[PDB]
Amino acid sequence: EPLIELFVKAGSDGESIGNCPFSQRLFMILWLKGVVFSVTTVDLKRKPADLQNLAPGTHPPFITFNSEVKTDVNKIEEFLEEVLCPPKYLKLSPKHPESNTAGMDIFAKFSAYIKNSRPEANEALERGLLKTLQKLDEYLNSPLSTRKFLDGNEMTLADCNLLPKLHIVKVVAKKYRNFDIPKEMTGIWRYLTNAYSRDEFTNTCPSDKEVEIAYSDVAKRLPSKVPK
Repeated sequence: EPLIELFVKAGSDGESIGNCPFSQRLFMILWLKGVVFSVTTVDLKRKPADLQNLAPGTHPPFITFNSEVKTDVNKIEEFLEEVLCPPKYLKLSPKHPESNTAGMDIFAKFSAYIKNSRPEANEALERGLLKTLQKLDEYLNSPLSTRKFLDGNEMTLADCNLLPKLHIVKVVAKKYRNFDIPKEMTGIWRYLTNAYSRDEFTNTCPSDKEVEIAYSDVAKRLPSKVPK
C-alpha cells in the first residue's frame, strides 16, 4: 500500500488531537478506506523545526503520500477517493447528490450565534440555527427513513464532512448557550446516536473539554435572559 501520514492540529496540551473538523474528516476517510496510515499531531504554538522543514508554513491538516506533501482538505479527499478505489477499497462517495449538501449550512448559523454578543440578536440567531438543523432533520427522516447515515446504511464522505461539524455545534452551543438540539428532531438524534456508536467517529473526536477550550476565546458570553 502507499505510505500515508496524516498531520493534524494538536490540542491544548500540545500533544492530544485538537479541535479541527477538517482533521477529523480526513482521519475518518482514511479509517473508512482501511489503508495503513500514521497520525502526527502538530502544536501550532510551538511548531517543530523538522515539520517546518517538511512543509514550510503549511497549517494542518495535510498528508504525505509516498513522501509527497498534499494540502487542502477537499483536494486530499478527492485524491484519496480516486486513488483508493474499488475493487480493493470501498467507494465512499454518496450515491445521492443531496447527501453532499445536507446540513452544510448549519456551521455558519452556529458560528454567528455563538460569536454574537448582543442579547437582543440572540433569538433571531438561535432561530436561524434551528431552521438549518430542521432541514437536516427532514433530510434524515425522508426516504432517500430508518437508515443509519446521510446516504444510507454505510458511512460516506458526506458523513466524514458533516459529523465533525455537527459534533462541534452540539458541544459548543451546549457549553456556551445552554442550547440543545431539540429531542423532537428525531432524524438528527437517530444519526448522532448511530455515529456515537461507531469507532470511526468516536475514536477520531477530540474530548469535549478540548472542543470547549478551542472556543473559549471565540464564543461570546451573554447575560441570562430574565423572564418578564
